[PDB]
Amino acid sequence: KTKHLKAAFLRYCRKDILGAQSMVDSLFSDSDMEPDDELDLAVNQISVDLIDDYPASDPRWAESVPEEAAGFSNTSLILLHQLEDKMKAHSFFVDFLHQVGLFSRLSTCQTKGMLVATRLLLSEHAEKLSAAIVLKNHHAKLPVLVNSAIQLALDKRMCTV
Amino acid sequence: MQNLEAQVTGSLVAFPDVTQKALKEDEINLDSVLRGKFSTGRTSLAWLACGPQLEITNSVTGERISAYHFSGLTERPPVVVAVKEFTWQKKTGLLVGLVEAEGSVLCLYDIGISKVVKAVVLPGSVTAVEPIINHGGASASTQHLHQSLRWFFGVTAVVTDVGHVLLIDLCLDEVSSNQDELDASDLEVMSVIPTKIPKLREAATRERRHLCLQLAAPTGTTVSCLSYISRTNQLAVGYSDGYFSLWNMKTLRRDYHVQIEGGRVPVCAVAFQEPENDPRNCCYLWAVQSSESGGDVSLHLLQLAFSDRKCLASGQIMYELLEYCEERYSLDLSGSTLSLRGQSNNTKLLGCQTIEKFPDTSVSVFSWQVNTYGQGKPSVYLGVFDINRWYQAQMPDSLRSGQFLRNCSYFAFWSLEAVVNITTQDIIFDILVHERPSTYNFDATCLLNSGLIHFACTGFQEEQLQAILAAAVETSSLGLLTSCIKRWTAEEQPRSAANLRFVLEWTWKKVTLTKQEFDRLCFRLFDGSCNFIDPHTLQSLQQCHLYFSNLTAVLNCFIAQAKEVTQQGAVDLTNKQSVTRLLTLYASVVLWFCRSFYNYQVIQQYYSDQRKKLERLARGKWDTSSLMIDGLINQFGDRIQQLWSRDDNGTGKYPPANLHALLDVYLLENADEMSKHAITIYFLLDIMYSFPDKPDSSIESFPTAFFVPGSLIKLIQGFWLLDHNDYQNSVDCILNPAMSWQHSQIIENLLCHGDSRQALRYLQVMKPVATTSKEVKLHMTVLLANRSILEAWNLQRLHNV
Amino acid sequence: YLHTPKQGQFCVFQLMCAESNRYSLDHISSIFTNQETLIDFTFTLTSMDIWALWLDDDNQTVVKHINFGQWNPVFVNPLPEDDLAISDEQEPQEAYLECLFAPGRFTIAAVQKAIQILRKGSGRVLDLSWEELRKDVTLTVENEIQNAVIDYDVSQEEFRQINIENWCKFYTCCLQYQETLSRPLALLVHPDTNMVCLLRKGFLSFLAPCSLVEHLYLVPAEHLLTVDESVISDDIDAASDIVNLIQCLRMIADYISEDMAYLMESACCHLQSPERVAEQILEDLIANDIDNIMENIQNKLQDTRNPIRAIGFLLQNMDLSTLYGSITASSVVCQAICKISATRFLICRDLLILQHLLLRLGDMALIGAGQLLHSQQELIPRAAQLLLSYYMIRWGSQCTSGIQTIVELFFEDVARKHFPHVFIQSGASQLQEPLNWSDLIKRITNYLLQLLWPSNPNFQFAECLMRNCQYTQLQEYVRLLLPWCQVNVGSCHFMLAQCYLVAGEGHKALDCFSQAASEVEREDFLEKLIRSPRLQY
Repeated sequence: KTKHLKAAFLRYCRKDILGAQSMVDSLFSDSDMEPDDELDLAVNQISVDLIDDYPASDPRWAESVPEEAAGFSNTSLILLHQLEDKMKAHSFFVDFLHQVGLFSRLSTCQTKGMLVATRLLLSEHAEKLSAAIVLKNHHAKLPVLVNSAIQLALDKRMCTV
Repeated sequence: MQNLEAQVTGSLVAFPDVTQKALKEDEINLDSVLRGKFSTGRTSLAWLACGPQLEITNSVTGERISAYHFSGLTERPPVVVAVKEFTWQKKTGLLVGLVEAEGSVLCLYDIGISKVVKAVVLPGSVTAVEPIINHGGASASTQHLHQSLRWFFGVTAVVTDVGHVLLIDLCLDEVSSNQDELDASDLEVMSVIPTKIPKLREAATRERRHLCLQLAAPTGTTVSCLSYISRTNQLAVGYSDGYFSLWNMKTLRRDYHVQIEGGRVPVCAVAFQEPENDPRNCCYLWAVQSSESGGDVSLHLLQLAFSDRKCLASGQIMYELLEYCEERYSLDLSGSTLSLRGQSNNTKLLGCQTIEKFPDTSVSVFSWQVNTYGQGKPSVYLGVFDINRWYQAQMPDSLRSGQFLRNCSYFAFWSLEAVVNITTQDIIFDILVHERPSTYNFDATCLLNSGLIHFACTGFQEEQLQAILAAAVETSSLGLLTSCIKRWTAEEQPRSAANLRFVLEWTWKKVTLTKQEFDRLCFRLFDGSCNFIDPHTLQSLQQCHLYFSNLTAVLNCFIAQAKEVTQQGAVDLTNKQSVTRLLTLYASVVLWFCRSFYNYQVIQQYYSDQRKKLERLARGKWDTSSLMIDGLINQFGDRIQQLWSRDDNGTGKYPPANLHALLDVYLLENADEMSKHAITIYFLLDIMYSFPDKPDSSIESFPTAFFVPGSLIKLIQGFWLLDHNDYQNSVDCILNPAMSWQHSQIIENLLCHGDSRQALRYLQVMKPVATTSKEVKLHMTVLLANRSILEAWNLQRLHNV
Repeated sequence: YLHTPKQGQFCVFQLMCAESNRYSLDHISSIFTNQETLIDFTFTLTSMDIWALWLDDDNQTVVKHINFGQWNPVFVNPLPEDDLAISDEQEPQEAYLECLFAPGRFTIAAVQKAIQILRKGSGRVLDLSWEELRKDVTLTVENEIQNAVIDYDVSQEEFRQINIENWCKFYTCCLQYQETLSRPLALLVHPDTNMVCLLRKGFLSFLAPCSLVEHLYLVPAEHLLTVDESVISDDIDAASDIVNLIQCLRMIADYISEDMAYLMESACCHLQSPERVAEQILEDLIANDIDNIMENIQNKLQDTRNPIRAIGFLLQNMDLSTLYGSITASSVVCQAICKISATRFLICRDLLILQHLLLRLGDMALIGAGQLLHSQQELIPRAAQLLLSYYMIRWGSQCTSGIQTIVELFFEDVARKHFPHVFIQSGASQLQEPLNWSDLIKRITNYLLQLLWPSNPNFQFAECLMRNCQYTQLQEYVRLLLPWCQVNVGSCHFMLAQCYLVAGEGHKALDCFSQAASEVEREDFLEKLIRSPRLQY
């Protein structure tokens, strides 16, 4: 449930600082369910939901630990360096799974016509599409920024503050 | 309004173990009731009594000040029934009424030595004691008493269980009698007011007897309350059958006697109130009815109307000649709506106090306890009645149907449940409100059997936030805003950045609105439409100044916490702070000019003729085209010249066309404040010189009001004297121990007038650095004009050869 | 005195002899005490007082007296503070040396005993001079630090930590000895002269009567409510206003942090405006008002009828030569001056912050023309003639085989020589009046404050410093005095000119000599050199 994802997101917050407490909140996460076929796909939909908040805005693990996660100003012009910080944040996030976590769980299934063997391909896929973002942030010119403004306005309206 | 609650401000302040033991030793006598009250005097005392034991404590600290154990003539110990503070001859003590098996004794107890100093045997069981006066003799202070009582030295009223009302002479002039309670003097009781009291008193004193005037014969009804009302000069006597009487101490007559509307219930307390404004010299007396066995408690407000109101030589006001006394308000405390179902409630009065401020504020405080059968915890309440609000409410006779005490405009009500929750085993004896209605705040102390307890009675989304932020700027509560800014800058939450932006945009919007209002007020000061500043416009200008200062402090807090601002945001914030600071300074100077005649034509003619005189004297030899004031103005460049040419008749030169053009110099950016004050001081000196005939001009306060250094003051006086042709005093002011262009102009001016000796004196003392070929030629000319050829020759070789 | 477990009691009796040689006690008085432990008591028949000495529950020294139920307090000196606040700009060494060697700050016997133990050595302690003792402490602790540095590659941080640990250890050792020497003895009261002495284990203290202003500031808040208003003023309302004002000063005093107290004292030393600094301290007090104290001060100030008259009363009350020529008498008298000047400096700071709050709260009204003009001229003149004068007096107070202060030196060399004149001018033309301690000490201390206070034409302390080996202290004394004291300004410039001449700064010396020449009018010192004036100069 939402309480479990929001408890792992708070144990990643402490994983940047020290491991001992966060290793007991992974040992208490062997008070889990343990049936492979869908409840390990229920801590999958947790590790996936945090790899979608680390590419998003300020990730919801932030607040308690003010690491490289911090609520960076969205009125800043530091868009590229701010997103480099998030490929690093998603890199220490894959490491703080590898040492104490994600040694299982794989719900990729079918997404947008794509079949994928394992949820761990979604970490690699969110990494590849966070390298794509920095590449088109490196290339910023008036034709591409116009083609972007049209795309964004087609998907939804934008706040004009 | 539905639950005002008392807040406990400290822990229980326990009495010393010795006081608690002394009060418990007599609980072994099953008939000994522990009593306690606060003293009504200025001495901050509380007293507790159990059987023969009396304990006196500090009403704030609970510390034992004094104690006594009374001895009786019989094998049964006396009971302390009545205690009142009495101050005489710079001593502080208590009048103590003791009940014995065969009678009663009135004791005078001196707290400073912890002993009885006088004792008097009473005819019957004492129920209450009340001091009328603490001194004797033919003074101005005793003139309000009957001619009989003026021969007594200290007068105390004493009442008995059989209805006696006795006025006892304390014989405070007799320094040789130290009597204890066992060597008590007999009483000479007089039933008829005698014409020859001095001879009777001297006979009684010689027999070791106290003289007594009997006001009331024994009726067989107990007197349950006694109080002396100094403002009406009446002794209030309440009876156990619900009768109430007023005895006039000037005439020794009963002016009033009635049964109160609550019927055959004992009158237990009285409280006097004076209204701020009554057209017929009315004052008020509360009479409280309560049963000792527990029962109904009712409050009755008596209106006393008097034909005359005399100021005594003490400045105190005395009401004389009672016309009528009538009941005007009743309130049943036992009958009021707290009992869902007919449970027998036992209601007890704890305290009755009046607090008057000079009265503009007259309030009566009633405290009572309600014990519902089967609830182990008592409910304690404090009620405050405001007589001036009851007047405004059109003098209602009772609570109107569907009005509750909780929603009364002239009565406020606090729950003491927070006090009871700490004091679950303790008996509350009394409640004192500290003199120093739902909007009133006050501190109070409860008296317990274990100690004291202190408590305070407090009085009763973006647009809501803007109203709170406005209130914080308007009350100068900048500590709230600065603490919120500091925390939202430390909390890296995305909501904190939105709040900081909102407060910054709001702060700047408030500065803009305060400026528009300030300009609207200032426009009337300068257009000549206003001959007098109303106190209101002066207060509105003060309020605008306070708002600019308060908003400048908020902007300075943003600058101090702004570690991560964009280069543009740092410039914008610094510009906003600079503008708000200049507006604060301008508003302060405008307000000072309002709190503090300018003849433009006379001063302009004078300075025009001095400039023409200087031009004629210079003969084109010197660059003396300017006065010292013109040099001071030229430091601001063309800005002052543009400002002073804006107004009709503006020459763009000194003096300014009007006072508005002078004051607008304070609105100039990037000018030093001391240079602005220097122009204003130079201008105030011209005004003072125009009016020699008034030494006490508020104009002399300017340098003190703006913290102008005494050093700059003397320098500007020196420049003013120079332009006024007083060169000796000018140089004495400038040379007092307390610019480059000024050196050249002083030397050229002294040379143009032929005073080469003063030019040499100036050059020798100040030693100005000659940087230009013109300055070196000037210095050579000073030296040559004084025949110092060798020095001039050496100066030429040193500097261009 | 009757000791009991719950409460002590005093009883005074008169002995009576009947014609039959039968003796009885007549009972004069009985006085209860608190749970404090009684060390000693005496009573005088000249003053009818019981003098008593106790320890409280924290083992602090409590002295009280009572005419034979309220005991009058004696303001006993506190022990030095446990922690020393050291600024990021101050060298730790200078700060601790200043504290340790401060007048009345510590007793030699404790330091000599701590050094004796650290050295582990039976050396006969020579009667070392204090400078020798300071060098001796320094070398002893440096040697312990050098011994604690085991590696050649100690980081600067690790070296600083080791330095702190070693000096801390020496300091705690001095403390334990000072505690032992400070242990409470007894009381001596003189029957005929009323002299009262507190006998402590390591030293003698004298009890001197406190002035009324100091009494009111220092008394505990609970006892301040029982002061006899008739002694403060014949005017009961003025007495009550002074009492309420003193309560507000104390509510400020109780919330001033050490950082804020230092910021004020730093401002005096650096010749910053004490008024701007009192305002900054007030901003910080308000930003940090967690307990609503500003609301409580506001409420008590509302109970004060005339806060400005009470402020003016406080400011006004704060504004045989061979006899008492001893060094103990000199130190006691000059410590009285230091404590009076320090207490009154705080009173003046808090009074300035309160006066700026009163200005910001006074805007609770329109400025008012009549009130505006009158108030501005009167208040500004009085205030300028007030806070600046108080600051100058504090600076002056801050400014022979025995250790003497510069004030004790000035007292012995200059001020004392004038006391026969102070004694004669007071109408004491009858050589038959007995010496009164209370009257004489109060007069001497007031006259010495006027001389130190830069309000006398004596023109001597600065001149003496110039003609003495020390000059520096004289430059600093003149620096601290000149901005606010208008007495002896010419003499200050002359002294400063001598200091610059000795420093080799001859041009600054000439400018100062030229400024001094202007007070040449009605000048005796310059007239003595002559027995045109500019050419003679």
